[PDB]
Amino acid sequence: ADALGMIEVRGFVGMVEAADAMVKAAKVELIGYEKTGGGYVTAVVRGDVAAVKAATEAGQRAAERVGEVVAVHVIPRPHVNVDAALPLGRTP
Amino acid sequence: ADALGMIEVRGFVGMVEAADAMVKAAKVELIGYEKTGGGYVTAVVRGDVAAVKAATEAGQRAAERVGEVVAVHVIPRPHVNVDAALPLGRTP
Amino acid sequence: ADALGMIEVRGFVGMVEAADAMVKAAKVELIGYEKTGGGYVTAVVRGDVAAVKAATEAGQRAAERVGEVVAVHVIPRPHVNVDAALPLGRTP
Amino acid sequence: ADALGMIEVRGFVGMVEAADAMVKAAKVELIGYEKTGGGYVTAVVRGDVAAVKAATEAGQRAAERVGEVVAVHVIPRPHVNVDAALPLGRTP
Amino acid sequence: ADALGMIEVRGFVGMVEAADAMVKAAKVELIGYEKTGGGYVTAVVRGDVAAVKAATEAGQRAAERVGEVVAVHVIPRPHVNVDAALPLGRTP
Amino acid sequence: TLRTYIFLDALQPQLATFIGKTARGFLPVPGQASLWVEIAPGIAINRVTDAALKATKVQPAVQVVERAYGLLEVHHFDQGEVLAAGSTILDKLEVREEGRLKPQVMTHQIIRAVEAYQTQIINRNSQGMMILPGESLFILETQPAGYAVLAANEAEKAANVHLVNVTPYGAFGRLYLAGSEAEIDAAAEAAEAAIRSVSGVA
Amino acid sequence: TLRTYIFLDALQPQLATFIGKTARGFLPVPGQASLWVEIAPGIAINRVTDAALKATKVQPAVQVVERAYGLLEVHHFDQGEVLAAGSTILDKLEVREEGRLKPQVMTHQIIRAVEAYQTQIINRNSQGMMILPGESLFILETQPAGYAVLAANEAEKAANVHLVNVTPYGAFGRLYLAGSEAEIDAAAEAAEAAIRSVSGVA
Amino acid sequence: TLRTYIFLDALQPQLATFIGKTARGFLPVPGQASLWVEIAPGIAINRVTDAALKATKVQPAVQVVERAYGLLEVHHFDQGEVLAAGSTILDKLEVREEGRLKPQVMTHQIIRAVEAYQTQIINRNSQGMMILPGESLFILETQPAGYAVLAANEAEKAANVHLVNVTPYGAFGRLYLAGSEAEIDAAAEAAEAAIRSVSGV
Amino acid sequence: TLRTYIFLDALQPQLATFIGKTARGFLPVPGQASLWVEIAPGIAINRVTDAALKATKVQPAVQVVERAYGLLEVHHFDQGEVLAAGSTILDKLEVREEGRLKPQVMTHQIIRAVEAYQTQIINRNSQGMMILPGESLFILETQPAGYAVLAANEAEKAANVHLVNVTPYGAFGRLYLAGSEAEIDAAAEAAEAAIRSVSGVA
Amino acid sequence: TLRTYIFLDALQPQLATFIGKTARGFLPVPGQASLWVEIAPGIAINRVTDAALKATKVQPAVQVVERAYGLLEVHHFDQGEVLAAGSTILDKLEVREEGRLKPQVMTHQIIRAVEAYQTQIINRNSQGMMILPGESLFILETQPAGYAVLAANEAEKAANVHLVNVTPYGAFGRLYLAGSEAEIDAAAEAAEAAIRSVSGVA
Amino acid sequence: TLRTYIFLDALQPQLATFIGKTARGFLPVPGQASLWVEIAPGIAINRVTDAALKATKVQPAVQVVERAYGLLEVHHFDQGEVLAAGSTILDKLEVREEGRLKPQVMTHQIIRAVEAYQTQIINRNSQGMMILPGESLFILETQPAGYAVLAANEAEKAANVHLVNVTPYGAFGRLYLAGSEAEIDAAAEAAEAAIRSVSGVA
Repeated sequence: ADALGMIEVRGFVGMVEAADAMVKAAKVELIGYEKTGGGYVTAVVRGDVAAVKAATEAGQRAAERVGEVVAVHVIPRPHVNVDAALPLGRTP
Repeated sequence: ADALGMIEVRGFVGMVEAADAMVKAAKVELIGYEKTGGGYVTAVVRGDVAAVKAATEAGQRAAERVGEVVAVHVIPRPHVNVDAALPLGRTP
Repeated sequence: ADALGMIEVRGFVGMVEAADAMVKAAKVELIGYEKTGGGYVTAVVRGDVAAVKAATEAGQRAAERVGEVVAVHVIPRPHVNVDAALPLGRTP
Repeated sequence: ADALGMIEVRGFVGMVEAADAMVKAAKVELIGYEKTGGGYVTAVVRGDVAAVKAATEAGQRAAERVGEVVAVHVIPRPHVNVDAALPLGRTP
Repeated sequence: ADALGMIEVRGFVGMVEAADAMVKAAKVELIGYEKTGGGYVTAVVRGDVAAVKAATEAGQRAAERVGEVVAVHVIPRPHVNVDAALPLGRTP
Repeated sequence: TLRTYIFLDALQPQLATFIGKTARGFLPVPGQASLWVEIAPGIAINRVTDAALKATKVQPAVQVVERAYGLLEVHHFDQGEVLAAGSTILDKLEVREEGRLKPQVMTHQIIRAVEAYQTQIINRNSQGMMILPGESLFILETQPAGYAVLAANEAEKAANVHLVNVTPYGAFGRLYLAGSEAEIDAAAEAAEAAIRSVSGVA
Repeated sequence: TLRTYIFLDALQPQLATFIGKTARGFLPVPGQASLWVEIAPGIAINRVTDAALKATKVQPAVQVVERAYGLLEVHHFDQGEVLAAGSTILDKLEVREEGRLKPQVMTHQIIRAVEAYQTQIINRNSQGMMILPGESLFILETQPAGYAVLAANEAEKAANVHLVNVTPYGAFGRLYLAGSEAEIDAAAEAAEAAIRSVSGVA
Repeated sequence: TLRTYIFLDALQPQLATFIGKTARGFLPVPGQASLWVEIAPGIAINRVTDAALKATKVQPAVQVVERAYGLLEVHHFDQGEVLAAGSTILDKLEVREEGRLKPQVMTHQIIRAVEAYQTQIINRNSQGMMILPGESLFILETQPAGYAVLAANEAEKAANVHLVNVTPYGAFGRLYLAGSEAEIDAAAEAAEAAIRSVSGV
Repeated sequence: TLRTYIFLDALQPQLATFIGKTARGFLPVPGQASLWVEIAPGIAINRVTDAALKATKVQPAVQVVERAYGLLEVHHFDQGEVLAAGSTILDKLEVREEGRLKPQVMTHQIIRAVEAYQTQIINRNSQGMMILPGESLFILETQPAGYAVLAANEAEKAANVHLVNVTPYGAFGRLYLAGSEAEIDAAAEAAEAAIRSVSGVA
Repeated sequence: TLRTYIFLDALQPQLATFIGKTARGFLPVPGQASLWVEIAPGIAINRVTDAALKATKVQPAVQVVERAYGLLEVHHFDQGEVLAAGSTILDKLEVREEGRLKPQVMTHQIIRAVEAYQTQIINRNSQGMMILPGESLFILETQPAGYAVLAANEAEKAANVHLVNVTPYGAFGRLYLAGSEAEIDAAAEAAEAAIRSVSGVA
Repeated sequence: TLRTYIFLDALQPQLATFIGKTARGFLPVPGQASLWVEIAPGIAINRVTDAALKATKVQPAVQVVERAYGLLEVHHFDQGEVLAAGSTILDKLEVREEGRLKPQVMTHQIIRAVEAYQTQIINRNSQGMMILPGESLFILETQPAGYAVLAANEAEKAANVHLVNVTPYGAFGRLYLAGSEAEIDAAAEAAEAAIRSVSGVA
């Protein structure tokens, strides 16, 4: 449906400063956070591609001052099998 | 609305000493802690910005004696979408 | 209304690879195709301006590999006479 | 009757940027577009003589950037046989 | 309770410049002064935590110019036994 | 000659309120994305404004023709529209993102516990929120004058302060801020950290 | 013709700040005792002000002579000095304490959750603190106009509100306030209880 | 207490230009339908404006609170949206269409061949297009003041005139128009007919 | 509806200077004759001005269209041109010489040895020559407002005073004068004796 | 130090009307000759004005004591009188006709079909005639500021345009015109041909 | 950094009256000591003002934060308090008495018998006492702008003149005096001798 934005930080503190700087920078929807174990947490924001591209680049710009930022990526179109299989806030 | 401060110590012992110095140094509220796996826990205090700026600089100093301090950050104004989507104490 | 994205390829194969890469890379809408004769065909996607700017430059890079790309252009706001004269998908 | 303005571009995309820049740079009416085959399309604007002289010289400068301009011409008063026979937008 | 700011200057003149620049640089209350003999006097300001941290750092910078500053310290929250035994102006 | 190109990703409420109070144009509402362009000379900004308006859906508020400089502010809800207007403005000038002047923080100060005798002068010489006596004050000058709105935006976005005045047009960009001590110190840290991360020509 | 005679025991900080922003004269500081005298016609207030300044050591701030009416503010730290100036003002007019007109609350509305479009107009047409979109709004007209500063003083005394605009002169005395729901509710309760406890001539 | 309720189906170009030059708010563009509401007292117009903005998507341009009265303009491209805002305004005041006062025409003059010594004073104290010396002048006062923009709209709509100044608020609603002789005569005919085609009290 | 019609035989220097400072039009110089016509409503003064300018070679200075009323001054060096313009104004209004209202002297005070705290307010609220602390003060309101310039002319003609402020339009015609004791007393005598010598409709 | 000497042969009406709107002095009427002198520093222009007024019968409209420069306009019906005042002004400064700075055209541009969001900004910051959407716009800057009235006079003299705004004083002289496309192109050609036919010292 | 430091040991009445008319902070009365500091940059004067107000009991009147030439006035009854405020100001900047710029008298002229056509311009563009036709005029500029109040104070102290306009802030510091011939010659001698009796670094 909507576009997709992700910051993955080894550490909970850097993910929150990521997840705080994203929802201030644009009109996005912080839907949750995925705990894959081992200290990795992934903030998932969601909205149109104008917002979540200019939000996660402000998420990465703030989370590189407190945490070891693992991976930053924007998916403008998650495919319809992705949103039904992976927990990305749009489970039908 | 309240300010946000965090101590992330690799280890449960260094976090409790972090979460004991913060509630004794200033008037904060230890709302809980977050277990993100891999040996990481994160003490989360939440009061006005004058106290969590002075508590988390004393919770950091007491936690460096016993544990491994990873990430320390203070958020003066966490956004209202952060508090509803992350377990940071003020979920409506 | 919506912004206008256009790929023109001399060849029906390189237009389909252009038109398939555009609708997969951003939330756009392939409204049709314009056969101006002589071998020129033109794929037209039409959505909001941040998507159609990312769709065409991802649809050009797919079309330059398989065919001859004639023209690539993004109009952020087309005039009301353009959508009321040209078959661009928003005829009132 | 009304003055006549034309851009002919080898390519549909270069016509639409011309046909958009003409209806923004003055008060002209884009009556339509003439597909004469072989990849030659032609935008036909038609307003008064002060505007279509200024629209087409701003419509040529936008169509040389992305398209391949064949010919640009302004007719201040086309004859009544021209409008009655050719598809120029003032057919009685 | 109320935070606790203290300047100790070897000399009464260096303390009065300290005790006057502290009550001018924030909203604090000079509760008194403690003569511990030997020439040491100690100005005790007592406000909230954000004020006495900004008072004593402008009381220290004012008293180093006129006297020899022995020690400067700010307590954000003194315990209830500290105020009950020591002469800090808030003894019930 | 480009002097300031800054893109505000979202207008904070007191910044949007001050721009609506002191703007000569179509006022912004909070939550909108904004874009500031300042060039010299101060009459080519009409050509810059016309290019941006014929390209996109954006809507101008602050177009000030100064003594020698020229400022432009366009804004819209869609950040793609605002960045497309920025692409059009930078294409019309035939420069790039980094042709702008690097901002110079000339004098930044925190004037904690302002006495009332100074507050009456400051609030008589300001359009934004009033300053109460006994509160901290954060003054700030930047050259060029366009980055003072970036400083005010990030300073409101980080901590909770009162916006007293921001001066986007002129030879030097002035910014006043008021509030308690810790909040002014956090907003001052935010404003100083936000101005110094702007790449351009020194 | 004595229209308004009210004695403020202590100016609140935002009221003192607004009077210092919009006065023509010597500006007051917070904590000072004040005194508002509004008479008719508008030029006898020069004689009233002269008598007050020959009697006491008080210091005038606001002396506005509008289309028909005249207003006077005097202020000093000492309540005895300000009441002595008030006694001299009442003796020069040779009127009583209750020669003032009764303050008529014409309209008191709490406009809840003000949209952005209305806040832009309210903040553009105000001198005091800015109003932000999403806050409440308390409007209040009084006749005669000199009781609006009394309403502002008491509504700030018993709440935590913004002072957007108060108009102590003219045909009717307007008052704008801003804040949350409960703060504006407490301010409205305090102002309506304070204006109704003022006697006079109906 | 309603004093003026007039709907405009379309703002003419010079009228929209003058309102954007002299407004305090969100400026209008030509083609937008308008709505002028003037009431008594002057501070209930904040509540009327709030009701209109909670109802519809309109933009307010001119909200002037003068010495005793208060004015509201709202505008949007959709006449249905502007009339829905007007219906919400009429429901909030709990009045009808005919609760407005009837516009009295105080003084309408057509001054022929205005000399330079008068034009300098007229357009030193104007806010719109300059009147040149030798051009004619149409003046008008309509009480209540909110019908002056109706007069200006329907006068520009039927002629080729200058809109020198129109005062939509205050005790009286003033209107200045300039141009050639026959065009000012046509604009005067249209404005007087459009004001006298308005009912009320 | 005629309210005021007065023919000044000669403008005194400070009166001509104040009218040239505060006028919107062709300014008057000393020695010229003046003609103050105040009518109701405020917009028929355009027709009055046009009739006077088509008749004579006079030169207009002040044409204020205030909230309800309207004013006109025309001036020329020759007295006959201004008198013929006055005859044309009286023929266009179709009224007599006595259609003007008789001026009502509302309040005349000689405020002696004014304290500094009041003089600062008065000279902040002035455009003429400044009042100094330790001088006298003559205040004067007239109804209708167009006779205040008659009062100012006849008060400057018979004394050595400062014309602090005169207001020829609006609700009432205010007048401020400053000088010594005897000079302000003689100017007060002249103004009170010259305003009362004007007949009309009571 | 002479920066601009220019002699308008006859004031065209829109230029005369804008000067009468924005002049601080005795207004001009159309058909009068005019003389613009700009010097630096801007307080020797009082000496220049006094010399011109003691010599001839001219009458001033615009004398601007600017931030750093100084402007003077004198006008009279007789072109011999206006040129005699010009000869006196040039005798007082001990310079000649060609001691002026030659005007540098810095930014001239014809903006065609100005969109309605920009027209509101242009006419809000203009005193002269308003601009309508769809009309063209002619912007212009010349240094020094004194030649903008020459540009406005010649551009009105050739074509049938509207003078939106002309700024004859400041660091840079700005000119705004508006009309149809052919008429703005004719006025642009005339103003550009008029500014560069001015001999001077670059 | 420091451009102007002058200590006015007693404010003469017309200078005090002009400052009370055109000031920003608390108004002075005559008989008070006064002290003027002008620094560059302009926003750093909010630190100087706070240092002086936290040291002494003095009060501010003028604090203009004009583009790059910010100015400060302080004043009190006690010359000890005013000199202690000045000592605090100079010890904050780590400069002395003679770090200031020595003033450059750029243009000083006496215009004899100013005509009416020039006086209407002079007093349309002035706030102080009006000038009358036939009187003199003392035009004066000093760089920096802060010494214009010294040039006004000494010239009023040593002659019986009028103060027409004094501009202590901006690029150049202007001064307009007016009176009879011998009195303007005495005031010119006093002001020109007082400005060049100031130690500084040119």
